[PDB]
Amino acid sequence: KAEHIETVERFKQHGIQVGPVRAPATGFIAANSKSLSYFTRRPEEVVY
Amino acid sequence: TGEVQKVPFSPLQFRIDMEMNKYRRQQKEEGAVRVPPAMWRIDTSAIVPYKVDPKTKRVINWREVKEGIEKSFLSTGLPKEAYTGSEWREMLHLKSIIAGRAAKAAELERRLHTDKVKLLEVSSKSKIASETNTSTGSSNSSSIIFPDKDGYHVFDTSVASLRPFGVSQSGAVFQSVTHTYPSPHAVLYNDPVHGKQFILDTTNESCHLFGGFEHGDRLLIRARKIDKNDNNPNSVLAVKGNEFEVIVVGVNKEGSDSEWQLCAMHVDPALQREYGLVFLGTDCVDIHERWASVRYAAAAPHVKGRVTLLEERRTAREESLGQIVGVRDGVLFVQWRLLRGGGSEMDRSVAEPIGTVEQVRNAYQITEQGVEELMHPPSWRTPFRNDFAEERLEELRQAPFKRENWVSLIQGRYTPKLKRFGYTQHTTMDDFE
Amino acid sequence: YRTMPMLSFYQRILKHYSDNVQPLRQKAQNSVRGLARVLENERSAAMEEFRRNSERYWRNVLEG
Amino acid sequence: KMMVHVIEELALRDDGLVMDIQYIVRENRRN
Amino acid sequence: WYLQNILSVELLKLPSRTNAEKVAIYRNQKHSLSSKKKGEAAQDDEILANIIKERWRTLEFGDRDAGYPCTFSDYIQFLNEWFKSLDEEGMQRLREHFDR
Amino acid sequence: FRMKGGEMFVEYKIMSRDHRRSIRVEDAIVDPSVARTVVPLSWLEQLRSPSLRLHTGYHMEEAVYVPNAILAGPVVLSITGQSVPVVLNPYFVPDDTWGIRRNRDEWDLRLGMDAIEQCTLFSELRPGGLLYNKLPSSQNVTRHEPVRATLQRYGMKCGLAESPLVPRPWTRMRYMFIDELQRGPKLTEFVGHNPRNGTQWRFSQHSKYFRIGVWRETIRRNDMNEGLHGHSSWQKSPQQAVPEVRLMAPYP
Amino acid sequence: ISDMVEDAGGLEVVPGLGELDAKGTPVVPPLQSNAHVPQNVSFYEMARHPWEDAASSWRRDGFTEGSLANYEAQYRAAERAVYDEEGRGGHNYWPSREASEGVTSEEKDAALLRERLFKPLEEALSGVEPWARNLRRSASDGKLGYKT
Amino acid sequence: MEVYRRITERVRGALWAHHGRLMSERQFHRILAYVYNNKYEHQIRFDRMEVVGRAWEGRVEVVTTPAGYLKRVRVNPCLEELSSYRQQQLILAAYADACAQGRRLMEKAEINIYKQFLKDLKPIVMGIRDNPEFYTVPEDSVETVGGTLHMGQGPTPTTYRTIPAAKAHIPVDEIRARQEWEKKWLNSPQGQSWALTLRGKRYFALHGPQYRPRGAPGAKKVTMPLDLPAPYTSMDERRLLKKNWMAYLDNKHVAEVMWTRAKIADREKLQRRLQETGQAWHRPINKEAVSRW
Amino acid sequence: RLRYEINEDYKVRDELGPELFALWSKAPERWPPERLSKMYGLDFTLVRKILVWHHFKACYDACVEPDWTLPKRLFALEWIRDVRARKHGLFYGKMRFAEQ
Repeated sequence: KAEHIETVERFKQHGIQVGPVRAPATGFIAANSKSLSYFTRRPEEVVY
Repeated sequence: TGEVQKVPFSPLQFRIDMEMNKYRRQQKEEGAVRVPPAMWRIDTSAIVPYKVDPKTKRVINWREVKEGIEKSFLSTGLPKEAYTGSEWREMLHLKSIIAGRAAKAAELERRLHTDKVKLLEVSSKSKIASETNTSTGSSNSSSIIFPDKDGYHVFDTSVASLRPFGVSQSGAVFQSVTHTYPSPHAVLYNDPVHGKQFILDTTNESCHLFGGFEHGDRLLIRARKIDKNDNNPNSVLAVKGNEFEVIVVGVNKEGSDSEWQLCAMHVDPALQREYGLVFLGTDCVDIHERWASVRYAAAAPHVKGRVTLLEERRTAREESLGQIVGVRDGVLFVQWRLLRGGGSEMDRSVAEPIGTVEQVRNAYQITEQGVEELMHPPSWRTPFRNDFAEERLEELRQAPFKRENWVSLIQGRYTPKLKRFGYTQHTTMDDFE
Repeated sequence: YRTMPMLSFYQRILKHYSDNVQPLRQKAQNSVRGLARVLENERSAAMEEFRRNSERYWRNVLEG
Repeated sequence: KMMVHVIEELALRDDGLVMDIQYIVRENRRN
Repeated sequence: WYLQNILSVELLKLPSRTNAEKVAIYRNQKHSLSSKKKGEAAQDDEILANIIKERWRTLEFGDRDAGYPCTFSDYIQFLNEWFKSLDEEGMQRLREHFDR
Repeated sequence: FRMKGGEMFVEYKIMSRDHRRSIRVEDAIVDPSVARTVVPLSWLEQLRSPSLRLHTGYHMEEAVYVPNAILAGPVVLSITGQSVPVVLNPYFVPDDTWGIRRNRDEWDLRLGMDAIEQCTLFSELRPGGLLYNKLPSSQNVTRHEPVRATLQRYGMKCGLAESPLVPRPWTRMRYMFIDELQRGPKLTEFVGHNPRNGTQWRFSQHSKYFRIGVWRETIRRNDMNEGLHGHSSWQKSPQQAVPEVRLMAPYP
Repeated sequence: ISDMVEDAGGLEVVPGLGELDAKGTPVVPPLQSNAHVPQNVSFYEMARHPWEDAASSWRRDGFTEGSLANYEAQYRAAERAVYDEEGRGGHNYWPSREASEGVTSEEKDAALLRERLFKPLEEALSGVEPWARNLRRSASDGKLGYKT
Repeated sequence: MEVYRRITERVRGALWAHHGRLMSERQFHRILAYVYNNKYEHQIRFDRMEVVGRAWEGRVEVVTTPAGYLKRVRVNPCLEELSSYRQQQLILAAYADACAQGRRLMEKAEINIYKQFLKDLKPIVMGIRDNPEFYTVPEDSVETVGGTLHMGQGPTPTTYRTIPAAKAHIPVDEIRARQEWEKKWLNSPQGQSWALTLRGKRYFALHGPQYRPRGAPGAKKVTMPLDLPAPYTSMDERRLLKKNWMAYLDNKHVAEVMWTRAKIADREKLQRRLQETGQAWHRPINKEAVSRW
Repeated sequence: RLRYEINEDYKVRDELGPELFALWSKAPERWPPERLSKMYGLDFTLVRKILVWHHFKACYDACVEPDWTLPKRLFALEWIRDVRARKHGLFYGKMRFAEQ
């Protein structure tokens, strides 16, 4: 924890935009798929 | 001893004993020993056995034998084919540096005093100039002594000496954005008549490692052979000779660590068109054997050259803070203030030559002043205070052995040798050294 | 990523599960088949051979 | 599988990452 | 004998390790776990120095015609040339040797 | 002690030899070229602190020229870096002919070789230091010589203890003998009048008085025997009263 | 306080310090402080570790270079020969007597030594005078008939 | 001082009562000496800076060093006539105000001391605590000769766990990945350009060790954080038992008495905490938590 | 017969490396004994005694001249008390607690 906080501090302080300051991409339930769930079988439900 | 004539000492075997004892002591200190390369062949020529004067049976050549042995101890046993051409070239440069150090301090102090008496002269004459400079602030403006990348070199300074660059004053810190390369170690240029794509390094380290000629150094070089190829003495042009002005542009990466040469461009753009790019040589020694004369066609070469053949090549915007210092021979010298590794208020870089007024106006998009005071460089940041070329020579000349593996000639061993905390032997922190 | 991060967390878990379960199931299958064939190898008739002559059995197992 | 099923089936395969995920779960909840 | 049994160390050999030995001494040194036996702890440098101590212990004196390295005369003659050779710093190091 | 341009600037506190009256100087120059300190005459009374050893203010007080000045002494300078006091006889020049007022409130005061011969600042003088430049010219000084050129013209060859004949300069002390860290404090008897007169050593068993006692302590080793055989060095115990016995040792 | 002032040089009576001017400002500008929190005086970046740069207050009696290079290297060799003996890329926990208790074949190291340390010496000794080679010979052998 | 004496006494007792390891008092005092030199290195430059206090309306201007050394007193001449006493009390109040300011900064830097020393004792408690073999029980459990009975009050605690049940995740890994993200960055488009920007040169300087020239003070290279896995490192009791059992018994005896007294500290801090928030009573009423044993 | 040492915590094997050496070899006017008398949890006199032996180990290892006035500058109180003890009871040497 505290070591990543050291990282985050450096990045947010000086402008190093990779890794922990860069927002991880989440996948969205697709516009068609009426599925409310995360499915390992099914990729096209989760859209970016 | 078993001999009636020879004296019971064998300096060859004693020196071999000394080497083996050095190796033995290091095996004891470290527990292992770097296997001296297959290039490590002891030279023993300098060693000479004793000479015993007959009428007295006392030695004749005792200091002789001794200096032979000590030379053979100093000399490591491996020739050039062990060392990378980078190793070799840096080494030759360090050697030459400590060769000229005496003359360097000589000429540098002489030159410092000439510029100083220039100061004393402007201050003394005329009587009206003295009556203006009577004031302490005025005179301390008039000129300031400041460490140069060589040594303590006085800087001119004034409102009128600094306005031509547009400088407010020496105590005015200013940021800037500038043109540089997106990778200076990677400078590309295609020579038209040549059509060979040279990838240069414009970084001053390898700019020197081939003889000191840094990027932007403006030079004159000379020729020894006949450009008409004619041995005959009737009508010859190059026996009279030509003097080729040039400018350094870096190190071309060929494909052999040794066989790169120094890259420099004709400043006469006519010949930059027709004759083409000139390489300098695989080293300092190389360029100097290659060229009868190489000289900086300016005094001092602090004049820093724009690179036009790379003008299009320089596409990076460098965000560089700095602080004015002085203008010596009409060329600005500044004090940059951001350096890598100095995160305190001491580490202001030394006085650096920046190009002339034209180069300020051209390559300097932004130069926005402030107000500040001259903070001299600190010890570690001062180069002639930190020029470690000598220990560098020792470093490289013992570089190979570090590449070979360590094994314990006391064989069968496993335990890692327990070195102890804070031992003055193992202390490496050189916080100020 | 700041209101609903756990979405990316679950995404990573599904990534791991996908790139894991088949060498994982593979290991599980190999191991269970190993222990089962050990059980049956003990239950075999070589048990009866050993029971009727042990020293021979250790001899031949040490030999081959 | 669905997510809950991935959990319930890896919970017999990889003790570690499942114990891990269940902890991250309890903590992001009680946050 | 001195050069041999002191300064010619390479002519000394250690107990050559087995590989279960190598790996296990690594494993119980680079992390000292709970409940270790006392058999994993005798280091090779302590072993070299104990072997040299045994060398100096079993050095014997007598006429060298027998299996002896040297006589009292040979040894104290070397001692005398040396103790005459000793300078200041040599004598500092020697008297510290005596003192410790 | 600092240089701004190589020239050294020391911080010191000039003091009357009794350290009663003192006057500090922030950053003064160190010129290893004038063999005497030249302080302004105004301090001849600030540091005249009439003690008893020096009836009047100073000890020596002589009208000198360089007559401009009063050469006075001895005044106890103390430089910030050094722990040894540096006692001088400074020239006390007047501020008239020699207006030492260089700038606004500055002074142009310089520390002399008369001092640098007493400070650890002297080591900056032998070639390699920060004052070997500023040293005046003479045949034993090559001005701009490489320091290594001087060391090797004197006889530098290798590192420190590079060649394995010269011992290591850090096995020079393989043991510090600090008695209460190692085996306790010696048992210290004396034979004489005092600790400082008599000697560490009792009289060995060979004395004329001890041989009957040693003979008895040999044959009847289990009864207690009268005699002087005890005041000897040879004792019945496994432990003989030979000096520097560590009487509180954990394991004797 | 009375003597803190004395050693502080007495009260310097400067007329009109906190007395304000008609326009509400003070005459005789006040005294201004230059104090803050020092931002570069962590003692750890100072009294650091001697050979590495892990700047803190923990003692760690390290291991010499070489006696860690060779050490860890032959540990890797011994593990690659014990646990993964048949070289199929698989770690067999049950190697043979010969694999578990065979010392590695890295005694080619002393052979490398024999080629690049002692061998050039053995060429170099073609210049020593025989009586010394024979003397150091018999001396390192221990067979020296010095006629008493 | 006793903050860090209490802290390291409790850490000593920890690394022993949580693992059969002993800290070498050589180290125990190298820690406190590093905190003391922390304070000396603060006090050094604190004595090159000033705090200015001023008495009524600013008539007396007291110039001081934050440690409390009165350097100057500029006075208004309407104060020379107060008295000898009231002059004293007024310059004393001006001193006192300046002291308040200097001690304000003094406490603003003692928190920096707390924090550097904390970054210091990090890898040690992280050593004892962020290892697979680190576990406690609930403080209410009647620890019995063979284990730990249960609590009765405040059912269902929330047992945390600071460690990934997955494979090992250590700070050296995190920092090596930190430099790799840093690397990929200084390769990336925003990377290489921000690096030529001030925001990048500033970071490079204030955080680039491997760029300190030959001579500069500070970390002269990059350092991974420290690793002291206690339950997998016999610290000193090995050396003590080898050399002499007497020192062993007493060194472990101190570490144990130290943890015992840090326990007594938690006990009395809790005791006041309860007499504060109404849990406990000012004189024993509940004996059967002592008399039924 | 030399196998135990009283006070087994501060051994001598860990003082042959000068504690914070290159910090008081860098300004030994800024580094009195009182800055490092925290490094050892021993009695005060013995701690100063360790410190002077330490500066000696350090100067020896840098191969520079020691300052033989360091014992005096650490035990100044004791130094002047010996001087006045001598001047009072006319002896030479060092005063022992029996004469206080």
